[PDB]
Amino acid sequence: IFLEKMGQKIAPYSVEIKNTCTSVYTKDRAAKCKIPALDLLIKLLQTFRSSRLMDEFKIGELFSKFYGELALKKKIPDTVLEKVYELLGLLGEVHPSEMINNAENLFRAFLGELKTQMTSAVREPKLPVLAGCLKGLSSLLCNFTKSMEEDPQTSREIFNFVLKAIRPQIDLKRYAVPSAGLRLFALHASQFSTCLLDNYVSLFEVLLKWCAHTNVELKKAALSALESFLKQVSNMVAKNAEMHKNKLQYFMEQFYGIIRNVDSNNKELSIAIRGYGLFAGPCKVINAKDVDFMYVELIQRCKQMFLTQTDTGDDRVYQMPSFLQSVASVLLYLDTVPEVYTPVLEHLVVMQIDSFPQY
Amino acid sequence: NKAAVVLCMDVGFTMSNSIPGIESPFEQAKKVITMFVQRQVFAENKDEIALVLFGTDGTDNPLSGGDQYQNITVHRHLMLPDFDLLEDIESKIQPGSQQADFLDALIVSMDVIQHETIGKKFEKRHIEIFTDLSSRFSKSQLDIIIHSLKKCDISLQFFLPFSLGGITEQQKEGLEIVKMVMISLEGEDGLDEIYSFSESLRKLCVFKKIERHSIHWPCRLTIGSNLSIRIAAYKSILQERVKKTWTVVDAKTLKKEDIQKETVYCLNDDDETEVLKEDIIQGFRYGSDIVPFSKVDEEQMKYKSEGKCFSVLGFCKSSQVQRRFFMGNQVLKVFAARDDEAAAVALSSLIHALDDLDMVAIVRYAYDKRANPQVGVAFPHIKHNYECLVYVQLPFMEDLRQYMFSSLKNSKKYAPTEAQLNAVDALIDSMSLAKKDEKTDTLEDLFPTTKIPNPRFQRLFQCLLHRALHPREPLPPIQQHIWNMLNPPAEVTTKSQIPLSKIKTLFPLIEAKKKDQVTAQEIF
Amino acid sequence: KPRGLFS
Amino acid sequence: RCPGESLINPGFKSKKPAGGVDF
Amino acid sequence: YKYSGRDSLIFLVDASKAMFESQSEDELTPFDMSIQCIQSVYISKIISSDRDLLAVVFYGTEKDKNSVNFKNIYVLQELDNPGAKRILELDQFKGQQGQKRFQDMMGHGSDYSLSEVLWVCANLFSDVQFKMSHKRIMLFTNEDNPHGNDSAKASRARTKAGDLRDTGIFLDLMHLKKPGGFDISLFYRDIISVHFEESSKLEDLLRKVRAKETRKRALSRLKLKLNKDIVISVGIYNLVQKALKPPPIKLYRETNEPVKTKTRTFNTSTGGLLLPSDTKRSQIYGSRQIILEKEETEELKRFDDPGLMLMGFKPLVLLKKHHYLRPSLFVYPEESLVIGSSTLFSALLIKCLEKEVAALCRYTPRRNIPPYFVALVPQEEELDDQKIQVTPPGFQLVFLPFADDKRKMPFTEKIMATPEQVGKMKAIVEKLRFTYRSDSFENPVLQQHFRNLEALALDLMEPEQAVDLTLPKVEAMNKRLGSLVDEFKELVYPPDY
DNA sequence: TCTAAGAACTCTGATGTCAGTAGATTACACT
DNA sequence: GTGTAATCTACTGACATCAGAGTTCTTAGA
Repeated sequence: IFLEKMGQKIAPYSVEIKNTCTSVYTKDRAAKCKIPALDLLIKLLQTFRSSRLMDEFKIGELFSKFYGELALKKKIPDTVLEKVYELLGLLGEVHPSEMINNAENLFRAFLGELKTQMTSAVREPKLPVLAGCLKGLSSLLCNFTKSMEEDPQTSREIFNFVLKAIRPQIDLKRYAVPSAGLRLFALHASQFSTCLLDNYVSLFEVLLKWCAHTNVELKKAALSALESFLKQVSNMVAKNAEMHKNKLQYFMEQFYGIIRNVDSNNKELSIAIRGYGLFAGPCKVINAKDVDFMYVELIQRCKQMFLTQTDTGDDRVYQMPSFLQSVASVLLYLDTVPEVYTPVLEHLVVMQIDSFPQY
Repeated sequence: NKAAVVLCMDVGFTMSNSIPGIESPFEQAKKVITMFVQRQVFAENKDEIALVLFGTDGTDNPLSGGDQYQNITVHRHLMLPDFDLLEDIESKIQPGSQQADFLDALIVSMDVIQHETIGKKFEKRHIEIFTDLSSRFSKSQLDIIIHSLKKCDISLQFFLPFSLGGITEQQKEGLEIVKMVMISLEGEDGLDEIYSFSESLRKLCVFKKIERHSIHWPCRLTIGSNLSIRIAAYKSILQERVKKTWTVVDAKTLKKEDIQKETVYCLNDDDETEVLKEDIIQGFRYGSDIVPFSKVDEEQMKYKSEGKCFSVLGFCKSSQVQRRFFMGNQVLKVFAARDDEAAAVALSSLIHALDDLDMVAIVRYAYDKRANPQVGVAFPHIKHNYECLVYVQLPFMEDLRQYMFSSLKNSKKYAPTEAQLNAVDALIDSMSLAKKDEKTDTLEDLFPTTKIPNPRFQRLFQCLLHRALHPREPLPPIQQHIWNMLNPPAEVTTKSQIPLSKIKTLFPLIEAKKKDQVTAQEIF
Repeated sequence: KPRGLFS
Repeated sequence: RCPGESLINPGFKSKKPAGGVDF
Repeated sequence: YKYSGRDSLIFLVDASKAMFESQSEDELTPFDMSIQCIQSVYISKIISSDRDLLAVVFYGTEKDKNSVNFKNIYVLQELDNPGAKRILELDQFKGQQGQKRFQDMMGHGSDYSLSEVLWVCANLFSDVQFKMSHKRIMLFTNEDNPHGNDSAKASRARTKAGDLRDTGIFLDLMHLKKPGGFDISLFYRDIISVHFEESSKLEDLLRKVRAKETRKRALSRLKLKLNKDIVISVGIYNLVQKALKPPPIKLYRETNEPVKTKTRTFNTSTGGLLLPSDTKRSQIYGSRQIILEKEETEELKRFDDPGLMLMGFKPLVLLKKHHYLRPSLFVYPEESLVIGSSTLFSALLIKCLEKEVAALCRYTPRRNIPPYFVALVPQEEELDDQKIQVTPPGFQLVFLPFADDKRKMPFTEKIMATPEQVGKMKAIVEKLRFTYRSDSFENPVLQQHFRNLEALALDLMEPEQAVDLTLPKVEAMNKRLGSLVDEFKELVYPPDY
């Protein structure tokens, strides 16, 4: 709590919190002391990412000490083995130059454990351990990219294990597994994008379905994954031919049919606004005279993102920034058309800047 | 024993052709010998096997001839079985387009036994002839063969495609010639060396029972300080475990010694590693604290038995010893010592004097020195060929648990009503296994569970078979005949269905949950 | 008791 | 109730004093 | 009570000189009697139930230790799990020198007040966090009028002990041979739940009796599938189960600290700390090597899910008592699942006993275990001993062998004895007739082991060496039987041995 | 003229079990 | 969004138990 209250504020003393955590973890047997010792490292490494101090942490020692524990992973309690993988995959995030030769053997370890954990016949999955893998892997992929241009087999294996985590193939009564698979998919859809155009309807069906589940962090993890899915799918036809009109038709239909109607949370709805922004750079390629009308329709949708009908204390906290985060792409590469939209930008200027103290 | 086996198999043309309601006599015999070879392919017996084929379009033998000793191949010499023989039996063997003689193959096979039985050891010997009776022959050497089967001490088993309760005149006359040969060998028992392919496929269905002895143990049964009798017991029931353990092997090298198992030690003060030969001393635990012994001071204070004892404490009625309490790892059968005719009269007196009083013995026992002393009930019984007196362990006062389970005759909250009782009244007669089809007052014994082989070992060898013959493929289901054996199905299920149907209504059946498997993420 | 194939 | 229940170790049934053979 | 609740027990001795230093004889001493009791129930509870809680308290002493309500009381020991150092604290006060050792410290004969003493013990039980099943106080005072000379002192106690009983703490008593008389009907009549010498109860605290005592708990719960559909939940309970000397805890020599056995697998060639996925399992047969994964050496040996399938019915005579597999386990209903299934089970119990019948079942105690076959023999209760239930009603699981289990045993034939040789035996056997009872014997090793362990643990001068009850007492076998071994030696065999 | 293969028993270590405890997930819900 | 339920799923102490490994004895034995 105190490291979160204070943040990065005064860095030059911080190594002694690290030394307390690795000393606690090694000298105390109790998992309930190993858990906070790991937790405090996760936040410590995460907040000092950009710091002066990240070399004197001995970040290359820290991989060798916690990788060695996988030598006897069968003896480690299930919930501690979450945090070892949360940590290990984060080492690949914060300081890549010291991980440069190690992270490939860690890909072999993460995939080999997760294949074994998802596909074993002899036992039901250890849900905490499976979640720990998907969590650590989500930091690992930020550097050391397994983007489908190269290593096509491992990048397919990561993607169809994400389909195994994401699909409600049967329903769980706790959702830490989907919750972790969603964060992975959200940050790394860029890695697996040819598969996004292969499996495309089943992906948007299941992703949309998670948005209905009333659990709140599941819901936030669900929703933040659709934005990135549409983000990657946009880049896939920012530099591709007419072949994808069939796909663009499905997206320009369906999420527009939600935006123009739905009685649901600001997350589901402000994503579909994020969606409509992105497709300009795709859509200019078949017709410039649909690029203006999607700007006309964004602002002629703003009149109903306003009109929530007494939706107190929820709507402005995410609604209107999405109007503006979906309207540069419709002009960034163009120069054709004259604009009422500039004077009416007073409507968005005053609205937007008036609401600065309201969030 | 170390045995000789000689499969002498007819592979002529004709056995390819059949009564259409069965597999061909050729492939029937091939299946019998397959269902056989598997048995000693797993079982650790010391028994040599040979293969001889006859009706072969070529010939290979030590004794070659132009008309006799011809259309015969001595395909495999007399040695312990192996998986390549089983593959060759299962997949290699072909019918010849020609024909041959079983009397022919017999003389060659029996002469091969007369070669092989000299240069390496044996006790018992067999020759085994499989045919459709398409052999045409002169009735030549037969008296010298039957005389020589005694002088060589080899028994003949004979295997045929039809019953002994559509066959050709040639098969009828051939069987009367096989009968005449076995009548000449053994008389009335001789026809019990003859088997159909039908009954044998209906008997070779399973892997062998695990063969194990009970080891000899010599001792002295002692009813009082002066009077001892010689006794030598054998274990009789033992809950049996497989001989060979699962060895541990490296995934890529497949060598059973590329792994060393370091049992290393840690003190928790940052990985101070101990030496067991100097610094590790066993302790016991005593309430809220530990106390150190020495492994070498427990032996100074430990309860030591004064001898490898067996001695009776006294006697008392069958009433003192109820069913439930019996507590043993094993059962002994506790017998008069070999060639002690004084012990034989004395122990037959002992147990005949227990047969009539309903009295039982209570006895201190100990297998050997250092092992724990032991108590319990030496319980007599009788069979027409010997007196039984089994020994079984009974609890000490701290092995026995006493709990007042809330007692059920206080039925006012758990009502057993007239209609419920009048349903059950028919269940337990209706689903009887034991049927009264007798005047011995012994019922049919329709499901003799003590004669069934253990499904654990049938299942193990069945996997070792499949992964031997198909060395990279996935594992099979349970072979269906194992369920058909392990169920209790036939007529009893046809009787049960209606009395069970009135249970479903007269009694409630409120919910229970279910749990899942690899089905929690598996296809379709 | 049985022997041979019935070992 | 009291009659069978040990005072050293309550609820559990009273341990009787070992016995052995005596005629 | 429910499973988890500890027994918890507090010992509360009168430190007053008029009893403490007092005797009519020389041969005992009431304080030396109470302290012996406290050490001896406490050494029973150490072997038998290390989980259950003890405390010990002196009232009316002159120097004090309490949380509050302090006057003239000393909690020698607060509530704790029992062990050696506590038994060593009581040992210091025992004996003729002991009754001076106590005087140098807490001081003797001062005025006291039960309504404060009962307050103190109450606070004690309160202060502990654990769930308690039985809450009991033991009074070691002889002071039969507890100085209620002031009746308005005494009404405080009696009301406060009303409050003890009202809060479901119990309280219990022992009288300690006060000179000339003790009578509960004067006072203590309403504190406990015609005249006495000394309590017949107190000798039971000197039984020194040793076993683990482990409370009623299930082994597992299963569904008795009568067919594809009808099920009842039944329990599976362990009425007879061989005890073992407790597992020894390996220690570091130089400090007595516990140490971790910390095993790994290491490649014979190279530094690979091989993970469980790195290595398979295998066999050798027919000079070839068979390879299986660490999943499938335990996919083989599967057949069924946890339950009990019904297989039809038999006569109880055909279940031959010579072939016996492993110790019999009890079956008893459980409404925890399949509610009202007790109604079916009870009819099934009742009617099998009329039919003279067993049910045959196939039995799996777990997933990934083969089925054994088990006869459900039905059972009936002998409450005739004033409802001491020697036998609970339900079913016995009696296990049956398979072919592989019934090992071959060598050839022999004889029917040798004459009617005189049986006739003499029929005498000796009837001379040696006693009554076995199940509890009449004790394990010589496991009983000896605890006595060795105490000598080492409480630092005793000697191992108690208490001689076992399994040896035949051969001089009695000489005399009760008499000389009749000569009838075998004369009538039955020659003189050559 | 003796050297291993076959027993036998105890002991140690892991896996699964039950009862009970309590945390975090996650549903439900605000006009 | 924000806040309060209700309730699933974990972990631990403890108890049984199969397997696996250490240890003494018979037969077959140069």
